Amino acid sequence: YRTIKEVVGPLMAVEKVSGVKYEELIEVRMQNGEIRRGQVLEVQEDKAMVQIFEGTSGINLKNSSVRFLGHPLQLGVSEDMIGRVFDGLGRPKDNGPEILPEKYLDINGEVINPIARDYPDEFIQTGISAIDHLNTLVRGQKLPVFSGSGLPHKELAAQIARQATVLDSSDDFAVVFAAIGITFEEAEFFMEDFRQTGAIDRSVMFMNLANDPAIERIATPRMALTAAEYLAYEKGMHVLVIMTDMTNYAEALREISAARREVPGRRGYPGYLYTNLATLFERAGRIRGLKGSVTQIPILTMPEDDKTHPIPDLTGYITEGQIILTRELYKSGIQPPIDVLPSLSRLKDKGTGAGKTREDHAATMNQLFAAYAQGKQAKELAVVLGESALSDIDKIYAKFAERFENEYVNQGFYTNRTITETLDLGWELLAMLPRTELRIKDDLLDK
Amino acid sequence: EYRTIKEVVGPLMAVEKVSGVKYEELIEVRMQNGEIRRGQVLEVQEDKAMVQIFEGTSGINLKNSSVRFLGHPLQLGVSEDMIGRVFDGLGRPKDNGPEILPEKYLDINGEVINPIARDYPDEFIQTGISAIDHLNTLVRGQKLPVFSGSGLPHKELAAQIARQATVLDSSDDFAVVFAAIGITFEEAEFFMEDFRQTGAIDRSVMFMNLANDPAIERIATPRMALTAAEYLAYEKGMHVLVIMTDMTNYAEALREISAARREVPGRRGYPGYLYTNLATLFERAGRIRGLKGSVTQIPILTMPEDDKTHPIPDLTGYITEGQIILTRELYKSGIQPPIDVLPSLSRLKDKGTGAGKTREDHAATMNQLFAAYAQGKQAKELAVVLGESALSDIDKIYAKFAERFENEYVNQGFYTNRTITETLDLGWELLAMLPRTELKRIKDDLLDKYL
Amino acid sequence: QIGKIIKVSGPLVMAENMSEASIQDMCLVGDLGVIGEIIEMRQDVASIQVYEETSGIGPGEPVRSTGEALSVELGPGIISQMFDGIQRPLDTFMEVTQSNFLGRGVQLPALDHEKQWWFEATIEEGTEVSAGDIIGYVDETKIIQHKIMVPNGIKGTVQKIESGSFTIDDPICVIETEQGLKELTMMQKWPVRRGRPIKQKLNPDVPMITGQRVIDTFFPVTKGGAAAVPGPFGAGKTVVQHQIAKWSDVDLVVYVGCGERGNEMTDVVNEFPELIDPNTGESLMERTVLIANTSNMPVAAREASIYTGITIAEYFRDMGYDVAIMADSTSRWAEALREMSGRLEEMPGDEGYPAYLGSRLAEYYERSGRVIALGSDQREGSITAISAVSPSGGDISEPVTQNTLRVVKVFWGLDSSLAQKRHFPSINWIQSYSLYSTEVGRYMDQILQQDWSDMVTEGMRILQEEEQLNEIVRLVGIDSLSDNDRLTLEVAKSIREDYLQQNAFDDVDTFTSREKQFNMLKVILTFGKEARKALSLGAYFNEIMEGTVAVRERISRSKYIPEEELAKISSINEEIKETIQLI
Repeated sequence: YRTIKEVVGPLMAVEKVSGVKYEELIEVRMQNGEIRRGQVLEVQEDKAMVQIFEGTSGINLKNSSVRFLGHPLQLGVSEDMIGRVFDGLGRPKDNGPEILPEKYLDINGEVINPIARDYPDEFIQTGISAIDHLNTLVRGQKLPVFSGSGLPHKELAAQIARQATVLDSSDDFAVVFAAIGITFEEAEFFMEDFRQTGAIDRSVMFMNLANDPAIERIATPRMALTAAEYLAYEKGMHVLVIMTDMTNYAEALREISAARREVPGRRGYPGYLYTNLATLFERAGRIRGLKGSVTQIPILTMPEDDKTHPIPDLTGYITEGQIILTRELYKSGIQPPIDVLPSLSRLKDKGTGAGKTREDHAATMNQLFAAYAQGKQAKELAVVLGESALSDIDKIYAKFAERFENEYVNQGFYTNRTITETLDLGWELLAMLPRTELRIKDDLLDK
Repeated sequence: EYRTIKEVVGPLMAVEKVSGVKYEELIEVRMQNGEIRRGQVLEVQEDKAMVQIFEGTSGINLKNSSVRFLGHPLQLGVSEDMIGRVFDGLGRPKDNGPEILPEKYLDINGEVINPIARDYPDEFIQTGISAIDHLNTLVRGQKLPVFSGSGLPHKELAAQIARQATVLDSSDDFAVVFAAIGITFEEAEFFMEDFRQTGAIDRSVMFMNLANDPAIERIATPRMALTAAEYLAYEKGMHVLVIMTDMTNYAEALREISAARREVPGRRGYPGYLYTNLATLFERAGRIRGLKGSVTQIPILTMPEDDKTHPIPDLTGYITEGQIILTRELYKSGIQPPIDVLPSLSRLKDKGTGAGKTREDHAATMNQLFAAYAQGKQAKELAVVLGESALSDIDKIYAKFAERFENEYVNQGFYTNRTITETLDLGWELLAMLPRTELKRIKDDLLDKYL
Repeated sequence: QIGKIIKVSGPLVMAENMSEASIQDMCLVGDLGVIGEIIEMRQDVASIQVYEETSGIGPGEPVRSTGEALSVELGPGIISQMFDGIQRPLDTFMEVTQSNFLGRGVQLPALDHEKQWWFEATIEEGTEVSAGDIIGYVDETKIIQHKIMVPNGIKGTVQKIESGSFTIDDPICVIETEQGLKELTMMQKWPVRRGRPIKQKLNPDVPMITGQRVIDTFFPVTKGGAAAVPGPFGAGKTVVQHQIAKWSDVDLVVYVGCGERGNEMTDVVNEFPELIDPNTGESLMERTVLIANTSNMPVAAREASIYTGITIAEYFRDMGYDVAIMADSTSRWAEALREMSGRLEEMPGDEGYPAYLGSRLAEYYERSGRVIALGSDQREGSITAISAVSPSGGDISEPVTQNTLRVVKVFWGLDSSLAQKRHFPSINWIQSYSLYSTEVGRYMDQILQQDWSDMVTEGMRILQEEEQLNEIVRLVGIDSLSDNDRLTLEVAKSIREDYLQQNAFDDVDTFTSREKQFNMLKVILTFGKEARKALSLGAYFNEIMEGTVAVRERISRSKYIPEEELAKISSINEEIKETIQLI
């Protein structure tokens, strides 16, 4: 079609088209011969609005032309994807083979029938005491990390990816890792860690940087999840999906939304943000009759550390708990800087116990939690009283709380803790406290 | 002359079927009743023209009116003969004095000084007020603002710096440009009398815009003044001091036009371009390679609720080279002017100090009387309810220092002119409190000067 | 093709009959012929963002495309110049216009096309060359070699070539390509909105030797890394950007004054020709490029300066140099994006700023970093982005700072009560951070065979202890405070007033050598640690402080130590082990 009529920002108006579909992909043949890809945002009567990924510079309208491709964003799937790196459209970034796909799938996916899902059952050893014990990740769960700019979620993410294993007989997790709008530095950290550890031979990477077009940013998670469902639900694999940084996904959303001239809802973000988010995070779980599964760990920075911000708020309504990193902990050299009190896993119950973990999991977990709560309270009240409100019976909680943070939670981003070691440490810690602190007959069994 | 007014919407008019109209051109409406009103072209398109009428459009009948496009923007008629004359916000004669046949007409926006051609602010200006001349020095070409509040004596101080400002050569090549922005007739007349009473009028050019004049003419006032300042500095070689009050009034006007034009509000109600706008004023101050004479700026603003971070003082601060702060804790007592030296800054103090500009002793005694006062202001602040009243032989002469520091030295009265010598002279006998050893530094290259 | 103005509405101008042109094409607007860029096109009608004031222009006047996007000339006679936003050199401006004022419509080549330069050829005839290959060099300065590279988009062999004296317009090389013969000059143009291509980005792992104690020690930036400097007015940013600019072990400085004060730009061309690098012994200007778009200059050209700067920085990066780029202030650039977006009637984002703000900042900070430049030689280069930010009310929660801080790893926060209370440089040792600390740790401790990171950790830990004891003095009082904790304050006192504090207008405290830094901190670190050992042996805190006053505050003047030979403060350590055997 030689009919470009308007170019406004990164948007194009194309006239006298027909057969054109919403979200359909297009190619621009520019007057110099250059080709740019784009996507239909709007389509009315015989005209169509397109956005161009690589922006709109250099174009002479009169002498360009658009081709309509007859299919939206798709992923060319195949098992050969394991061990590879792509950009946020699925194009190779590792100078390896051109992958001959099995088929091309719409990256929007399809919604899982609510009565088709299976309850998540099996405990995932992340090897991080604070999650494994106090906020257990379970296979098929959606459990995100809420962090802030500057905070080492990056490190936490790589660690979960290296260490995550099930206690079963397999197979190993396949990791699908989606980087979304991150700096080259962030991304280069991930890709070297994965190469270093050999975690790549087990992974599929989708890398999309900050200087990448905001639409591609938007596509990135949908690409990764399409890959993950394919590996899981067609190839019977257990897939662990890690995504950073969802805040970036959101920022990209406002950008396109502004461009489509939409009208923002709560706190500047789109009305449809919720549906969008759920649309991502519900692509997860076990399915009846199917061997494979998808477990999500979305990662996101909380704007101005604000819990009520739409991004963390809506994510919380959709996911089954969350893991929080605080600045108070990070600055105090604690790694991983997980605050347990606001952290939660909703599916932990059936995931743990005897034959999952050990007979004492729940018990220590509640006690450690309650004890830590009292210790923070002792330290907080050391502002006014300073000392002497805890002469004997309450001294210990302050000390406890300190060491709980220093030994138990702070474990190092390269330290892999078996659930045995985690639980053991927790008792070796609870021992500080006098037995009048209630454990059961088993207070004398694990002592 | 076009009898083709299409549309009138509030102060705004649409004229169509026109040709040759340019953005920001002046216009005149000739109303059906013979009345003439000036305006300007806000937008131009095809054969249409969108204009704002300064005095508004009340009373206008579209069909029987007509528009004249004058073929120029807002201009000032300039001449040496401005000195000793009084004008309104648009440079129309206000004092009923002689007819002005001007040399050339100049666009009040002026032109940006090439950064390369610009000369660094330099050389001292004698104000007559210690706390500025000795501690936050006014260099030639400086933009040094005065922040204030309502009911504070910023007005009283303004006209003083008009009388008592001069260079160490002669006051014949020194001229004041006074701009009042959005002030009461009574405040206006306060400035009329003090200038006419002290004769300092015949070195000044005055631009008087009142609270009840139209907003657009408030906006035009500082650019009128600065056009005259740039003229007399760079075309006539004078050192020009420009006093503008109140910049808070300027900002409200700007905000009133913004909302009238239906523009999007920025921070705290005010236009997103408040910064840039102010910048186009405050940056007119300076010196230039080769050419003699300068333009110095002293804008006065009242801080709303005395909030430092308010868009007005905030953006002033990011543009101007320092600030003179007036506090109410000092104004409670007779302290005049009440200038708290702690947040007061002159980022270009050194460039107006030293041997041959002021004195061999200036620089050192400034940071001496400053560093010691920091400990005193706190000592006197330390109440008998904390407490307490048991500060040692260190702070029975440090708090006695900060107490005598205001009442006598800074508190100099609104009519006392202190020649730079007098001020420096009072610094010695005033610092004759402690013994020599408590004063650092430095010693042996001095150690007296003086002494 | 003659265009024709159909609408002038502020910096925005609309022209019919513009169909032969392209989006982003620069064009000459009106009878004045003012600089403008096409940003939209609807049919034959171009929307133009004008980089000069449009006052006095109106419908019917002509508009001509240049058929070229916003570009810079890249070649010799760039180093040491002062350009404006669109790369007009300001001194030639003065001369051609016989004026001290920015007049509209003026058209200038950025570089002196008449100057004879000496071309020393370096590649022999018959070599296969492609983008980024050096064919010869020019001694542009005393120190800097202007290395002449094949432009991007050229491929083939060197037909003819010789050393000689030429202008930048004279063809110095002939290449037979795939199309045919193409002759190159010492000059190439590049569109500023497009990052110059590279082989690949590298992880920036080598520390900047700024010499500014606080920065190098606690908040280091790597070569290729990026720092932010946000703060209020009167923070001192300016008297700090200078320090970075003068001392960093880089090869070139690009110092971009985006929309700040005019006077400050003069101060630079005054003080930089006087700032002599010892050893090299030639002025700082000899290694600096200035771009100035002052606060009262056209708003639309604010975004022009930012891109002009960084594109120039990319050029020298490509020659295998380390460059530092100073953008000041980046708030005024975002402010210019806010203004255009309003005029274009776009959907606003936070605080009115456009929804593509973050992207913009991201696109900019990612053009910085450490690379392997193009060319067979596979040489390596870097750009180090230092940006001043000027948030409203000094409040950092603002959108420009927040979007910057999610793409940069270094934050040098300027407080008000530091500058106001004479603590230079005004840097928030609590709030600030460098996510490079860890990696720089590995680098130093290994370069010194020392435990310097362990020292760094211990110092920061002491400043973070002092922080909560100060909010505890605000209670019962200093009088009732324990021995070991009284010591914690007087070690922090030392760090604040001695280490962190630095004078820019001093003959020796303006810069601190890497090893001079190492000794000072150790001189602090043994003091604190050994005075601790006196407390746990039964000597009261008071006894120690009165016990050493002169020799303890010989460390107070130890920031003023020069360097006749290298060894200077290599003395106080075995001298503290003296009073620990005495007191």
